[PDB]
Amino acid sequence: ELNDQLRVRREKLKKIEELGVDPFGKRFERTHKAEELFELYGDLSKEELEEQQIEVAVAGRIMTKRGMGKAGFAHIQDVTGQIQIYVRQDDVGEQQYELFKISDLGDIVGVRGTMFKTKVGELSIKVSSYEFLTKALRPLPEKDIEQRYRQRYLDLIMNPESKKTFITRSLIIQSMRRYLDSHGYLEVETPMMHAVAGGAAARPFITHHNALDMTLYMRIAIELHLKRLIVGGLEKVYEIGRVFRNEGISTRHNPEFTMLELYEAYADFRDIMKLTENLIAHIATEVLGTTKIQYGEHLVDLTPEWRRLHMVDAIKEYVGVDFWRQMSDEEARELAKEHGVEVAPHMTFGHIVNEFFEQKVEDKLIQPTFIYGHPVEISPLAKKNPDDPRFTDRFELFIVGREHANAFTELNDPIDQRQRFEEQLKEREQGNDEAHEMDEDFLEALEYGMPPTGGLGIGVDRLVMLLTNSPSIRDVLLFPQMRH
Amino acid sequence: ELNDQLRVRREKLKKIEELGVDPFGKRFERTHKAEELFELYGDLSKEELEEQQIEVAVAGRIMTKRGMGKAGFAHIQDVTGQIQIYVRQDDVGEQQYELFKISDLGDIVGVRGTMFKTKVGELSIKVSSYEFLTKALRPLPEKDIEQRYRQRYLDLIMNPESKKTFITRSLIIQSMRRYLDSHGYLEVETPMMHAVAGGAAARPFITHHNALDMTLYMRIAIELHLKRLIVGGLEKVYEIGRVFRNEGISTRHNPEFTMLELYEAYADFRDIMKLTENLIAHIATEVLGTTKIQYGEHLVDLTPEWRRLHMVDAIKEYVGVDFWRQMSDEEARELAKEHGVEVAPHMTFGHIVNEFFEQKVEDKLIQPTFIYGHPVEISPLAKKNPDDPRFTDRFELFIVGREHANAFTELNDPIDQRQRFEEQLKEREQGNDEAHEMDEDFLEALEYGMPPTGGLGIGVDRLVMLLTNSPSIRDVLLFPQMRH
Ligand SMILES: NCCCC[C@H](N)C(=O)NOP(=O)(O)OC[C@H]1O[C@@H](n2cnc3c(N)ncnc32)[C@H](O)[C@@H]1O
Ligand SMILES: NCCCC[C@H](N)C(=O)NOP(=O)(O)OC[C@H]1O[C@@H](n2cnc3c(N)ncnc32)[C@H](O)[C@@H]1O
Ligand SMILES: [Mg+2]
Ligand SMILES: [Mg+2]
Repeated sequence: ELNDQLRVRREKLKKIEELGVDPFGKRFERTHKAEELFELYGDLSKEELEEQQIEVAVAGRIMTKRGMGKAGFAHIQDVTGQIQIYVRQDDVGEQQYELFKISDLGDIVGVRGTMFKTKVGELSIKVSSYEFLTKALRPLPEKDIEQRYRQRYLDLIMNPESKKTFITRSLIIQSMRRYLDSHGYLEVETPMMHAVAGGAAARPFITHHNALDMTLYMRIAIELHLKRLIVGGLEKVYEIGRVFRNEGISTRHNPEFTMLELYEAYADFRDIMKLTENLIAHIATEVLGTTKIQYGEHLVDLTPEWRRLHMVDAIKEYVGVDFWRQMSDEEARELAKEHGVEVAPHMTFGHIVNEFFEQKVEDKLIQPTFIYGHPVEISPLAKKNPDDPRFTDRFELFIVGREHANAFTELNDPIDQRQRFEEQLKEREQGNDEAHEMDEDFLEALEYGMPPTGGLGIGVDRLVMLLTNSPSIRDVLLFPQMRH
Repeated sequence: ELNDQLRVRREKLKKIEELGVDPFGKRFERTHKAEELFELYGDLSKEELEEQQIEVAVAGRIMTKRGMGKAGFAHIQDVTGQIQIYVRQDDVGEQQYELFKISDLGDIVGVRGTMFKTKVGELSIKVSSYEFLTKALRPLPEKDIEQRYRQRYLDLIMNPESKKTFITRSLIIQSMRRYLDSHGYLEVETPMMHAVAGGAAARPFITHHNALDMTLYMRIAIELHLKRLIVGGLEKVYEIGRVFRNEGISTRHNPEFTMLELYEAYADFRDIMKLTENLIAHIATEVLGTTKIQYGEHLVDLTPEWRRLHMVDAIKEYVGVDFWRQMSDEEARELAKEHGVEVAPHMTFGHIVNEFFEQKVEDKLIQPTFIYGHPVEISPLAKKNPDDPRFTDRFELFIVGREHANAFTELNDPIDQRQRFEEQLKEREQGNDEAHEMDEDFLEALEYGMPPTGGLGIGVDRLVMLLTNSPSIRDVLLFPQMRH
C-alpha cells in the first residue's frame, strides 16, 4: 500500500543531493529551544516583534507542514516542544524555498529568522535562512501499547508525555545522589560479574570468560561486595547500578533493573526506615514539588513519618490469623490449607508466615508502610531480633500494594552467617532452587570483622513508576526487555 | 601462621557473651570523625581541654593497644583516621574494663568520653563509656598486589593512599555528571543485555534468558541504543555505565569497565573535541585544583586547547611513511613489511594505516592529543570526510601513550550505514572476529531520520588512573577481575 511511499522519499533524497546540499546535514548552531521562545516572546505584540527583529536559530523535526505556492508554514519540534516557522520564497530565495518545498514530515531542518506573530496571534519564526539537516527515508506514523516499547524512538517523537516521564526519571536519580552524597554516602562501583551470585534469592544469568576460562554470574544483588567495603572501614557507601535476574517479565519486573544499595556502619534497621522515608520524601519534594502524589486511583501521601507495622500484626489485622503464639510447622500448614495460602514442600513456620503476608496482605498496603519482622528463614543475610529470634530486624517498604525497598540490621556474626548458608543449601536439596549459595570468600570477609551495619535496597524503577504514576515498569524503562 | 591465634580469638568471642555482651554490637551514635577532632581541638592545650570538658562519641577499629594494668591506651581508626583512647578501670568500671582488656587488635569498638591531652601531648579521649561493637575472628594483615586486589577490604584499612584514590574516583565521576547536567546533557539508562552485540568491535559475553529462552549478549558498547534516543529527539543524552568485553586483562583493561557515552545532535567531531577537553579540564580543575598533573615520570599538561593531529600526519611525523598518497593495498602491505608493522589477512589500506599508528606511534603521544581521520575501514559508525573518503571525521584522545576517548561525527545516512555493516560482515568472513555485527533495528531507526550528531566515548577508569597517578587500572577498581 505504501511501498513506493518510501520510494517517493528515496527520490527526494537524490533531488536534494544533486541540488548541492548534504541530505544528512552538517553542524547547526542554535540560540534557543521552542519553549524558551514562548516564555521570552509569547506576550509581545505582533507589531513590536516586527519592529524588534529578534533573531533566533532553532532546529527540529517537521511534524506538520501546510500551504502551497510561494509561502508555507510548518511546525518544527525539538526536545522542548513545537514552534511554527514561516518560509517565504521572497525571503529565503529559490534554492532554499525549493529545499522547504521538498521537505517531508519527519525530515529534520534548521532555521535562522526573527520572531513574529501571525494575524491569528501564533508566535512563530519568520525564516530568513532554511537549512536542510536530515532526510527521513521512512514516514512518521500518524496523530500501540506494545509497539511503543518496540520502537521507543517513535514513541518519544509522537507522545510528549513519555518524554516528560524519562526526564522526570533523570531528575529522580539525580536528586537521589545529591541527597546521599550530601549526607556523606560514598558512591562506589562494585563488580557486576561474580564468581558466585550472592546477596539475594534469585536465578542468575550465566556467562563465560574465554581468556580466563572462568564461569561468571551477572550479579543478582549488590550486597556482598558493598559489605566487603563496610568491613573495609568505608562506613557509608551506596551504589545505583543494574542488577540481573533470570526471571520472566512482569508489570513490575524486568530482567535487568536498577537498584540502589547502601550500607551504613553503626546503624540498625530503624535508622534505615528514617533514612528511607526522608530520602523518598526529599526526592518527591525536589522533583515534583510535593509529597502527595497520584497513582492509579490512589492519592499517596509520602510525608514522614510512615506507618510501621509488624508482618505478624499485619496478618492478624487483615487475615485474622495469629502467628505470635508458639506454633508447630504442622499447625502452620493447617492454617495455610484453611485460608487458601499456597506453600512449598520446603516451607516451615517462617516461610508460611511470609506466604500469608504476600498472598493475603501486601496488595492492600496502599500508603507507604514499613513492614517489619520478616521471619529468619527467609532472611539469611539479616540479624535475628533479640527478644524473639523467630523473626529478624528486617523491613520491606510497601506502597500501592507492592515492595519498593528491602532492608535490615545486617548479620555481621560470621558463624551465624555460615549457618544461614548451610540451611539455604538444605532448602535447595528440598526444592527451593532460589536458595542462597555458600560464598566462602564473602564469609572470609566477615571473619575480619564487619561492624554492626544497616543496609538498604531500593527498586529505583519502581520508585520512578510511583512518582510518574506509571502503571507498568516498561513505561519507565527506555528499552524494556521484549519477548521478541 | 595463626593456627591457635584463631582458636584464641574464636574462644575470646565466647567470653564476651559471658560478660553479657552482644559480640557483634548494636547501633552506635557518634558525634565526630577522628580527623574533625584534630581539626577542632588539636590546638587546645592540656588544661584548656580540661576546662572546656568536651564530650564526644567515636567508633573505630583497634589498630594498636597498650595495657598498663588497670588503665591502657588504644588507637582506633575510623574512615578519616586514627584517634587514641585512654581507658582506665577507675572511670569505665570493672565490667567495661574487662571488655577493653579482652579486646583484640582488629576488633571494632565505640566510645564516649571527653577530649584531652596526655603528658606527652597527643590529643586523646578519656573514655567514660567503652562499647564493644564487633569481634574480628582473624587478625589484620601482618605486612603483593594479591591480597590488595583479592582482599581489598584489608587494603582500604591498611593503606590510606589507596583509600584516597577511591575517594578521588567518586569525586571525578560526581564532577563529570555535574558538568554534563549543568550543560544540558540528560543522564539516561539503556539496556546492558542486547539481542545483538553492536556499537563496537569486540568479543562479548554471551548469556541466556530462561523464561524467554533467548540468547542475550552483554553490551560491548552503549552507542546503538543512545543513537536511537537521538532519533527520539532527546538531542543531548549521556550514560556513564558498565560495558563488558570478553577480552583478557592487563594494566589497561578489565572485562567489565565504566564508559561514558554521550551524544549531541547538531554538533560534529570538532564540537566534541572542545567538549572533551573542557569536560576533562573541568574535572581535573575541580578535583585536583589544576590541569597541570604528574603521571609517572611525565609532567602532563591537561590545559586546553589540546593538540590536533591527523592520524596520517602522525604516522608521517613519527615513522616517516606518508599515507596521504593514493596507493594499492599491496603497496601498503609492502610498507608494512619494511617497517615491521604486523597486519592481518582481512586488512587493506585503511586497516594497515591504523596498525602503523597503534604499533609505531601510539606510545609516543604523552601530552593530550586528538588523533583524527581514522580510515573508513575501521570506522563503520563514523561519517566519511568530504574531502578524502578514505578517512572519517573521527578522533581518539591519547594521553600518556594510551587511548582515553573515541569519538566522531555520527554516520546518520542509513544507506551508507547499511553498506558499512555489509563490509564488516565481509571482514568477519575473512577472519576479523571483531567486526561489527548487523542490527536491522538500528538501521530501521536511522531510516526514520537521525539529525547530524556528535558522539563521544570516554574510558572513565582510564581517566581516573590518569588523575590519581595510578599505574594500573587494578588500582582504581575496588575489585578487579582476578585470574583463576
Ligand atoms: N541488605 C539489605 C537488602 C538490600 C537488597 C538485597 N541485596 C536484594 O537483593 N534485594 O532484592 P529485592 O528485595 O527482591 O529487591 C529490592 C527491590 O528491587 C525492586 N526489584 C526487585 N526485583 C526486581 C526486578 N526483577 N525488576 C524490577 N524491580 C525489581 C523492588 O522494588 C524490590 O523491592
Ligand atoms: N560514537 C562515538 C564512539 C563512542 C564509543 C564507541 N561506541 C566504543 O565502543 N568505543 O570503544 P573504545 O574506543 O575501544 O573504548 C572507549 C574507551 O573505553 C576505555 N576502555 C576500552 N576498553 C576498556 C577495557 N577493557 N578496560 C578499561 N577501559 C577500557 C578506553 O579509555 C577507551 O578509549
Ligand atoms: Mg523487596
Ligand atoms: Mg579508544
